[PDB]
Amino acid sequence: DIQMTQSPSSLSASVGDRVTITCRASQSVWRNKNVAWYQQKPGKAPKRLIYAIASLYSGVPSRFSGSGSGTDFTLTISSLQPEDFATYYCVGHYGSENDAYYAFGQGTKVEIKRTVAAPSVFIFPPSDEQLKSGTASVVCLLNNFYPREAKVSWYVDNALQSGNSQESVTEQDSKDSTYSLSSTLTLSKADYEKHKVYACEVTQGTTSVTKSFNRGEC
Amino acid sequence: EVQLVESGGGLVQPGGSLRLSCTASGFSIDSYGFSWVRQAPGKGLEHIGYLTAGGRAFYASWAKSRSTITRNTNENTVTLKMNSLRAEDTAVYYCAKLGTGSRFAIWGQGTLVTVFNQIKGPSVFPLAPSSKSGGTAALGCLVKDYFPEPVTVSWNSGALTSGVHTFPAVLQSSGLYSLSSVVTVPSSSLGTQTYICNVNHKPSNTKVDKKVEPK
Repeated sequence: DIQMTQSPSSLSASVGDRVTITCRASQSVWRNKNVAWYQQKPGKAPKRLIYAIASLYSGVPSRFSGSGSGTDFTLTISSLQPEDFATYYCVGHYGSENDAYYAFGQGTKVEIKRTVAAPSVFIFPPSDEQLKSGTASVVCLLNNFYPREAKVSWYVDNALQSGNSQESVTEQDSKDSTYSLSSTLTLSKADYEKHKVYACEVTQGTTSVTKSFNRGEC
Repeated sequence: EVQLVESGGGLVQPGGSLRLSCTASGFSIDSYGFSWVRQAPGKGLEHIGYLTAGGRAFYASWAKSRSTITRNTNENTVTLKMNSLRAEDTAVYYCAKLGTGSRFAIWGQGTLVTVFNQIKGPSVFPLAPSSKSGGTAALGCLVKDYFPEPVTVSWNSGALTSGVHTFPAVLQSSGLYSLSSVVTVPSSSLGTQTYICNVNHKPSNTKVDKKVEPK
Protein backbone atom coordinates (compact mmCIF):
# COMPACT_ATOMS: atom_id res chain seq x y z
CA ASP A 1 0.00 0.00 0.00
CA ILE A 2 3.12 2.13 0.49
CA GLN A 3 6.82 1.38 0.80
CA MET A 4 9.51 2.69 3.16
CA THR A 5 12.60 2.17 1.01
CA GLN A 6 15.69 2.16 3.24
CA SER A 7 19.35 2.69 2.36
CA PRO A 8 21.89 1.25 2.53
CA SER A 9 20.70 -2.32 3.12
CA SER A 10 23.87 -2.74 5.22
CA LEU A 11 26.93 -0.67 6.04
CA SER A 12 30.24 -1.00 7.84
CA ALA A 13 31.83 1.81 9.86
CA SER A 14 34.29 1.93 12.73
CA VAL A 15 33.71 3.50 16.14
CA GLY A 16 33.22 7.26 16.23
CA ASP A 17 32.12 7.44 12.59
CA ARG A 18 29.07 9.45 11.55
CA VAL A 19 26.50 7.05 10.09
CA THR A 20 23.59 8.23 7.96
CA ILE A 21 20.67 5.88 7.28
CA THR A 22 17.97 7.20 4.95
CA CYS A 23 14.36 6.15 4.39
CA ARG A 24 12.18 7.27 1.46
CA ALA A 25 8.44 7.13 0.86
CA SER A 26 7.57 5.36 -2.40
CA GLN A 27 4.61 7.67 -3.06
CA SER A 28 4.21 11.16 -1.59
CA VAL A 29 2.21 11.78 1.58
CA TRP A 30 3.54 15.33 1.37
CA ARG A 31 4.09 15.69 5.12
CA ASN A 32 3.99 12.80 7.58
CA LYS A 33 4.85 13.31 11.26
CA ASN A 34 4.32 9.72 12.49
CA VAL A 35 7.66 8.33 11.37
CA ALA A 36 9.80 6.48 13.90
CA TRP A 37 13.19 4.81 14.04
CA TYR A 38 13.67 1.44 15.71
CA GLN A 39 16.74 -0.55 16.67
CA GLN A 40 16.97 -4.33 16.98
CA LYS A 41 19.86 -6.26 18.35
CA PRO A 42 20.45 -9.93 17.41
CA GLY A 43 17.92 -12.09 19.22
CA LYS A 44 16.30 -9.06 20.87
CA ALA A 45 12.97 -7.32 20.49
CA PRO A 46 12.90 -4.04 18.56
CA LYS A 47 13.64 -0.93 20.61
CA ARG A 48 12.36 2.54 19.73
CA LEU A 49 14.84 5.41 19.55
CA ILE A 50 13.20 8.25 17.58
CA TYR A 51 9.50 9.08 17.31
CA ALA A 52 7.78 11.90 15.42
CA ILE A 53 10.67 12.31 12.95
CA ALA A 54 13.01 14.00 15.44
CA SER A 55 11.76 13.60 19.03
CA LEU A 56 14.44 11.71 20.95
CA TYR A 57 12.89 9.32 23.48
CA SER A 58 13.95 9.79 27.09
CA GLY A 59 16.89 7.53 27.89
CA VAL A 60 18.16 7.42 24.31
CA PRO A 61 21.69 8.84 23.83
CA SER A 62 21.61 12.23 22.10
CA ARG A 63 23.96 10.99 19.35
CA PHE A 64 20.82 9.64 17.66
CA SER A 65 19.19 12.51 15.77
CA GLY A 66 16.10 12.30 13.58
CA SER A 67 15.62 14.55 10.57
CA GLY A 68 12.70 15.20 8.23
CA SER A 69 11.90 16.41 4.74
CA GLY A 70 8.25 15.54 3.99
CA THR A 71 9.03 12.18 2.34
CA ASP A 72 12.72 11.36 2.96
CA PHE A 73 13.47 10.74 6.65
CA THR A 74 17.05 10.39 7.88
CA LEU A 75 18.52 8.78 10.99
CA THR A 76 21.90 10.18 12.02
CA ILE A 77 24.29 8.74 14.59
CA SER A 78 26.95 11.39 15.17
CA SER A 79 29.59 9.36 17.06
CA LEU A 80 29.25 5.60 16.68
CA GLN A 81 29.51 3.48 19.84
CA PRO A 82 29.95 -0.26 20.50
CA GLU A 83 26.32 -0.71 21.58
CA ASP A 84 25.13 0.98 18.35
CA PHE A 85 25.85 -1.98 16.06
CA ALA A 86 22.49 -3.53 15.24
CA THR A 87 19.72 -3.39 12.63
CA TYR A 88 17.72 -0.17 12.24
CA TYR A 89 14.19 -0.05 10.85
CA CYS A 90 12.22 3.04 9.90
CA VAL A 91 8.45 2.78 10.30
CA GLY A 92 5.77 5.24 9.25
CA HIS A 93 2.00 5.40 9.76
CA TYR A 94 -0.12 6.24 6.71
CA GLY A 95 -3.84 6.39 6.17
CA SER A 96 -6.51 7.87 3.94
CA GLU A 97 -10.14 6.82 4.40
CA ASN A 98 -10.74 3.07 4.44
CA ASP A 99 -6.96 2.44 4.59
CA ALA A 100 -4.60 2.70 7.56
CA TYR A 101 -1.40 0.75 8.15
CA TYR A 102 2.22 0.94 9.28
CA ALA A 103 5.11 0.28 6.92
CA PHE A 104 8.56 -0.86 8.02
CA GLY A 105 11.76 -0.51 6.09
CA GLN A 106 13.90 -3.32 4.78
CA GLY A 107 16.29 -2.56 7.64
CA THR A 108 19.94 -1.50 7.82
CA LYS A 109 22.52 -3.81 9.37
CA VAL A 110 25.22 -1.67 10.98
CA GLU A 111 28.45 -3.68 11.16
CA ILE A 112 31.82 -2.71 12.62
CA LYS A 113 35.03 -2.56 10.58
CA ARG A 114 38.17 -4.35 11.71
CA THR A 115 41.55 -5.56 10.51
CA VAL A 116 41.29 -8.16 7.75
CA ALA A 117 41.80 -11.66 9.19
CA ALA A 118 42.34 -14.92 7.29
CA PRO A 119 40.20 -17.89 8.38
CA SER A 120 41.40 -21.09 9.96
CA VAL A 121 40.12 -23.58 7.38
CA PHE A 122 39.07 -27.04 8.53
CA ILE A 123 37.56 -29.92 6.55
CA PHE A 124 35.49 -32.73 8.10
CA PRO A 125 34.87 -36.07 6.35
CA PRO A 126 31.45 -37.68 6.79
CA SER A 127 31.12 -39.93 9.80
CA ASP A 128 30.86 -43.67 9.22
CA GLU A 129 27.56 -43.58 11.12
CA GLN A 130 26.10 -41.32 8.44
CA LEU A 131 27.30 -43.50 5.56
CA LYS A 132 25.04 -46.30 6.83
CA SER A 133 22.11 -43.97 6.10
CA GLY A 134 23.09 -43.70 2.42
CA THR A 135 24.16 -40.03 2.46
CA ALA A 136 27.54 -38.39 3.06
CA SER A 137 27.80 -34.78 4.25
CA VAL A 138 31.24 -33.18 3.94
CA VAL A 139 31.63 -29.98 5.98
CA CYS A 140 34.15 -27.17 5.54
CA LEU A 141 34.71 -24.65 8.34
CA LEU A 142 36.03 -21.10 7.94
CA ASN A 143 36.60 -19.89 11.51
CA ASN A 144 36.97 -16.30 12.76
CA PHE A 145 37.74 -14.20 9.66
CA TYR A 146 37.04 -10.81 8.08
CA PRO A 147 35.52 -9.70 5.79
CA ARG A 148 32.51 -11.98 5.23
CA GLU A 149 33.05 -12.08 1.45
CA ALA A 150 34.65 -15.39 0.49
CA LYS A 151 34.27 -18.03 -2.23
CA VAL A 152 34.24 -21.62 -0.96
CA SER A 153 34.57 -24.25 -3.72
CA TRP A 154 34.34 -28.05 -3.51
CA TYR A 155 36.51 -30.44 -5.53
CA VAL A 156 35.87 -34.19 -5.66
CA ASP A 157 38.84 -35.92 -7.32
CA ASN A 158 39.75 -32.45 -8.64
CA ALA A 159 36.37 -32.00 -10.39
CA LEU A 160 34.68 -28.77 -9.27
CA GLN A 161 31.27 -29.41 -7.72
CA SER A 162 28.12 -27.38 -8.26
CA GLY A 163 24.55 -27.47 -7.01
CA ASN A 164 25.20 -29.88 -4.11
CA SER A 165 26.45 -27.51 -1.38
CA GLN A 166 24.88 -25.06 1.09
CA GLU A 167 26.58 -22.34 3.15
CA SER A 168 25.81 -20.80 6.53
CA VAL A 169 27.34 -17.75 8.22
CA THR A 170 27.19 -16.54 11.83
CA GLU A 171 26.81 -12.92 12.91
CA GLN A 172 29.79 -10.77 13.90
CA ASP A 173 31.29 -12.03 17.14
CA SER A 174 30.74 -9.37 19.79
CA LYS A 175 34.37 -9.82 20.94
CA ASP A 176 36.68 -9.96 17.91
CA SER A 177 34.16 -8.79 15.24
CA THR A 178 34.85 -11.86 13.06
CA TYR A 179 32.60 -14.19 11.09
CA SER A 180 32.52 -17.98 10.85
CA LEU A 181 31.29 -19.82 7.76
CA SER A 182 30.43 -23.45 7.04
CA SER A 183 29.97 -25.08 3.63
CA THR A 184 28.19 -28.45 3.60
CA LEU A 185 28.68 -30.64 0.52
CA THR A 186 26.00 -33.35 0.26
CA LEU A 187 26.90 -36.56 -1.62
CA SER A 188 25.37 -40.00 -1.91
CA LYS A 189 27.17 -42.89 -0.20
CA ALA A 190 27.84 -44.39 -3.63
CA ASP A 191 29.37 -41.20 -5.01
CA TYR A 192 31.36 -40.69 -1.81
CA GLU A 193 32.81 -44.18 -1.94
CA LYS A 194 33.72 -43.93 -5.65
CA HIS A 195 36.14 -41.02 -5.18
CA LYS A 196 39.26 -40.50 -3.10
CA VAL A 197 40.31 -36.84 -2.83
CA TYR A 198 38.00 -34.27 -1.22
CA ALA A 199 39.03 -30.61 -1.15
CA CYS A 200 37.71 -27.29 0.11
CA GLU A 201 39.07 -24.15 -1.57
CA VAL A 202 38.62 -20.85 0.25
CA THR A 203 39.30 -17.74 -1.83
CA GLN A 204 39.61 -14.22 -0.38
CA GLY A 205 41.15 -11.68 -2.72
CA THR A 206 44.62 -12.80 -3.78
CA THR A 207 44.80 -15.83 -1.47
CA SER A 208 43.31 -19.30 -1.91
CA VAL A 209 43.61 -21.92 0.86
CA THR A 210 42.73 -25.55 0.09
CA LYS A 211 42.26 -28.18 2.82
CA SER A 212 41.77 -31.76 1.66
CA PHE A 213 41.55 -35.34 2.85
CA ASN A 214 41.77 -38.71 1.09
CA ARG A 215 38.78 -40.95 1.80
CA GLY A 216 40.02 -43.69 4.10
CA GLU A 217 43.31 -42.25 5.38
CA CYS A 218 44.13 -40.85 8.82
CA GLU B 1 8.46 -5.19 34.95
CA VAL B 2 6.98 -6.64 31.75
CA GLN B 3 3.57 -5.14 31.02
CA LEU B 4 2.73 -6.55 27.53
CA VAL B 5 2.56 -10.36 27.24
CA GLU B 6 1.79 -12.49 24.16
CA SER B 7 0.19 -15.90 24.65
CA GLY B 8 -1.25 -18.68 22.54
CA GLY B 9 1.84 -19.39 20.47
CA GLY B 10 2.84 -22.88 19.45
CA LEU B 11 2.84 -25.16 16.42
CA VAL B 12 -0.02 -25.19 13.89
CA GLN B 13 -0.55 -27.48 10.90
CA PRO B 14 -0.93 -25.70 7.53
CA GLY B 15 -4.35 -24.27 6.80
CA GLY B 16 -4.98 -24.03 10.55
CA SER B 17 -5.43 -20.82 12.50
CA LEU B 18 -3.11 -19.06 14.92
CA ARG B 19 -4.86 -17.47 17.90
CA LEU B 20 -2.53 -15.06 19.71
CA SER B 21 -3.62 -12.81 22.56
CA CYS B 22 -1.81 -9.74 23.84
CA THR B 23 -2.25 -9.11 27.57
CA ALA B 24 -1.59 -5.91 29.53
CA SER B 25 -0.71 -5.65 33.23
CA GLY B 26 -0.55 -2.32 35.07
CA PHE B 27 -2.76 -0.27 32.72
CA SER B 28 -5.64 -0.63 30.24
CA ILE B 29 -5.85 -1.95 26.68
CA ASP B 30 -8.82 0.31 25.90
CA SER B 31 -6.77 3.46 26.59
CA TYR B 32 -4.36 2.94 23.65
CA GLY B 33 -4.30 1.44 20.18
CA PHE B 34 -2.26 -1.71 19.54
CA SER B 35 -0.54 -3.23 16.49
CA TRP B 36 0.42 -6.78 15.60
CA VAL B 37 3.84 -7.15 13.98
CA ARG B 38 5.62 -10.32 12.93
CA GLN B 39 9.21 -11.26 12.12
CA ALA B 40 10.13 -14.30 10.07
CA PRO B 41 13.44 -15.98 10.98
CA GLY B 42 16.27 -13.88 9.60
CA LYS B 43 13.80 -11.47 7.96
CA GLY B 44 12.70 -7.90 8.62
CA LEU B 45 9.72 -6.62 10.56
CA GLU B 46 6.32 -6.87 8.87
CA HIS B 47 3.13 -5.13 9.94
CA ILE B 48 -0.05 -7.20 10.12
CA GLY B 49 -2.72 -4.79 11.36
CA TYR B 50 -3.67 -2.60 14.31
CA LEU B 51 -6.72 -1.79 16.41
CA THR B 52 -7.42 1.83 17.37
CA ALA B 53 -7.97 2.80 21.00
CA GLY B 54 -11.55 3.35 19.82
CA GLY B 55 -12.38 0.01 18.23
CA ARG B 56 -11.89 0.01 14.45
CA ALA B 57 -9.37 -2.51 13.12
CA PHE B 58 -7.23 -1.93 10.03
CA TYR B 59 -5.25 -4.60 8.17
CA ALA B 60 -2.44 -4.61 5.63
CA SER B 61 -2.83 -5.93 2.09
CA TRP B 62 -1.53 -9.46 2.69
CA ALA B 63 -3.20 -9.77 6.09
CA LYS B 64 -6.55 -8.35 4.90
CA SER B 65 -7.77 -11.58 3.27
CA ARG B 66 -6.96 -13.71 6.33
CA SER B 67 -6.43 -11.82 9.60
CA THR B 68 -8.76 -10.58 12.37
CA ILE B 69 -7.93 -8.37 15.39
CA THR B 70 -10.39 -8.05 18.28
CA ARG B 71 -10.10 -7.16 21.95
CA ASN B 72 -11.89 -7.57 25.27
CA THR B 73 -11.85 -4.81 27.87
CA ASN B 74 -13.05 -7.30 30.51
CA GLU B 75 -9.71 -9.15 30.50
CA ASN B 76 -7.38 -6.36 29.26
CA THR B 77 -6.45 -8.24 26.09
CA VAL B 78 -6.33 -7.77 22.33
CA THR B 79 -6.30 -10.90 20.16
CA LEU B 80 -4.97 -11.65 16.69
CA LYS B 81 -6.42 -14.51 14.63
CA MET B 82 -5.21 -15.55 11.19
CA ASN B 83 -6.17 -18.52 9.02
CA SER B 84 -4.96 -20.38 5.94
CA LEU B 85 -1.51 -20.62 7.51
CA ARG B 86 1.53 -21.58 5.47
CA ALA B 87 5.33 -21.77 5.58
CA GLU B 88 5.82 -18.01 5.28
CA ASP B 89 3.52 -17.42 8.26
CA THR B 90 6.06 -18.99 10.61
CA ALA B 91 7.40 -15.99 12.50
CA VAL B 92 7.68 -14.33 15.87
CA TYR B 93 4.50 -12.38 16.54
CA TYR B 94 4.56 -9.19 18.62
CA CYS B 95 1.81 -6.90 19.83
CA ALA B 96 2.96 -3.34 20.40
CA LYS B 97 1.83 0.26 20.58
CA LEU B 98 4.19 1.35 17.82
CA GLY B 99 4.04 5.01 18.87
CA THR B 100 5.50 6.50 15.73
CA GLY B 101 4.11 9.94 16.57
CA SER B 102 3.25 9.79 20.29
CA ARG B 103 5.36 9.45 23.41
CA PHE B 104 3.98 6.12 24.67
CA ALA B 105 5.34 3.07 22.84
CA ILE B 106 5.34 -0.39 24.40
CA TRP B 107 6.32 -3.74 22.86
CA GLY B 108 5.77 -7.33 23.81
CA GLN B 109 8.39 -10.01 24.20
CA GLY B 110 6.85 -11.85 21.25
CA THR B 111 5.69 -15.41 20.68
CA LEU B 112 6.61 -18.03 18.11
CA VAL B 113 4.07 -19.44 15.66
CA THR B 114 5.49 -22.44 13.81
CA VAL B 115 3.76 -23.84 10.72
CA PHE B 116 4.74 -27.46 10.15
CA ASN B 117 3.88 -30.16 7.62
CA GLN B 118 5.72 -32.82 9.69
CA ILE B 119 7.60 -33.41 12.95
CA LYS B 120 10.96 -35.12 12.49
CA GLY B 121 13.64 -35.36 15.16
CA PRO B 122 17.27 -34.71 14.23
CA SER B 123 20.12 -37.07 13.43
CA VAL B 124 23.37 -35.96 15.07
CA PHE B 125 26.70 -37.08 13.54
CA PRO B 126 30.20 -36.16 14.74
CA LEU B 127 32.61 -33.71 13.16
CA ALA B 128 35.72 -35.52 14.34
CA PRO B 129 38.78 -33.42 15.29
CA SER B 130 41.61 -33.10 12.80
CA SER B 131 44.34 -35.72 13.14
CA LYS B 132 46.68 -33.25 11.37
CA SER B 133 46.38 -30.96 14.42
CA GLY B 134 50.17 -28.72 19.16
CA GLY B 135 47.94 -25.84 18.12
CA THR B 136 44.16 -25.47 17.90
CA ALA B 137 41.81 -28.17 16.61
CA ALA B 138 38.23 -27.93 15.36
CA LEU B 139 35.43 -30.35 16.26
CA GLY B 140 31.66 -30.25 16.27
CA CYS B 141 28.30 -31.86 15.54
CA LEU B 142 26.19 -32.12 12.39
CA VAL B 143 22.48 -31.75 13.14
CA LYS B 144 20.83 -33.11 10.00
CA ASP B 145 17.32 -33.75 8.69
CA TYR B 146 14.97 -32.30 11.29
CA PHE B 147 11.75 -30.28 11.11
CA PRO B 148 10.57 -27.81 12.06
CA GLU B 149 12.96 -25.29 13.56
CA PRO B 150 14.47 -24.83 16.00
CA VAL B 151 17.15 -26.96 17.60
CA THR B 152 19.30 -25.67 20.45
CA VAL B 153 22.90 -26.86 20.79
CA SER B 154 25.06 -26.62 23.90
CA TRP B 155 28.43 -28.21 24.64
CA ASN B 156 29.11 -30.36 27.71
CA SER B 157 25.74 -29.37 29.22
CA GLY B 158 26.68 -25.69 29.10
CA ALA B 159 30.17 -25.94 30.62
CA LEU B 160 31.85 -25.21 27.27
CA THR B 161 30.67 -21.90 25.79
CA SER B 162 33.87 -20.20 24.61
CA GLY B 163 34.78 -20.47 20.94
CA VAL B 164 31.49 -22.23 20.10
CA HIS B 165 29.78 -21.41 16.80
CA THR B 166 26.26 -22.74 16.25
CA PHE B 167 25.39 -21.73 12.71
CA PRO B 168 21.95 -20.74 11.44
CA ALA B 169 20.08 -23.70 10.01
CA VAL B 170 19.62 -23.98 6.25
CA LEU B 171 16.69 -25.60 4.46
CA GLN B 172 17.85 -28.50 2.30
CA SER B 173 16.31 -29.55 -1.01
CA SER B 174 14.59 -32.36 0.94
CA GLY B 175 12.67 -29.69 2.84
CA LEU B 176 14.45 -30.61 6.08
CA TYR B 177 16.71 -28.31 8.07
CA SER B 178 20.38 -28.94 8.85
CA LEU B 179 22.95 -27.09 10.92
CA SER B 180 26.41 -27.51 12.41
CA SER B 181 27.73 -26.53 15.83
CA VAL B 182 31.51 -26.26 16.03
CA VAL B 183 34.07 -25.39 18.69
CA THR B 184 37.81 -24.76 18.57
CA VAL B 185 39.81 -26.27 21.46
CA PRO B 186 43.52 -26.78 22.18
CA SER B 187 44.89 -29.89 20.48
CA SER B 188 46.53 -31.21 23.67
CA SER B 189 43.13 -31.74 25.33
CA LEU B 190 41.87 -34.20 22.70
CA GLY B 191 42.96 -37.19 24.83
CA THR B 192 42.12 -35.60 28.17
CA GLN B 193 38.92 -33.57 27.72
CA THR B 194 35.65 -35.24 26.74
CA TYR B 195 33.44 -33.21 24.35
CA ILE B 196 29.68 -33.81 24.10
CA CYS B 197 27.18 -31.76 22.12
CA ASN B 198 23.65 -31.52 23.51
CA VAL B 199 21.09 -31.07 20.72
CA ASN B 200 17.53 -30.41 21.91
CA HIS B 201 14.62 -30.45 19.45
CA LYS B 202 11.60 -29.36 21.47
CA PRO B 203 9.05 -29.81 18.61
CA SER B 204 9.73 -33.57 18.62
CA ASN B 205 10.66 -33.86 22.33
CA THR B 206 14.01 -35.26 21.28
CA LYS B 207 17.33 -34.52 22.94
CA VAL B 208 20.43 -36.12 21.41
CA ASP B 209 23.78 -36.07 23.22
CA LYS B 210 26.80 -37.03 21.08
CA LYS B 211 30.39 -37.68 22.18
CA VAL B 212 32.86 -36.33 19.60
CA GLU B 213 36.02 -38.52 19.79
CA PRO B 214 39.14 -38.21 17.63
CA LYS B 215 39.62 -40.48 14.61
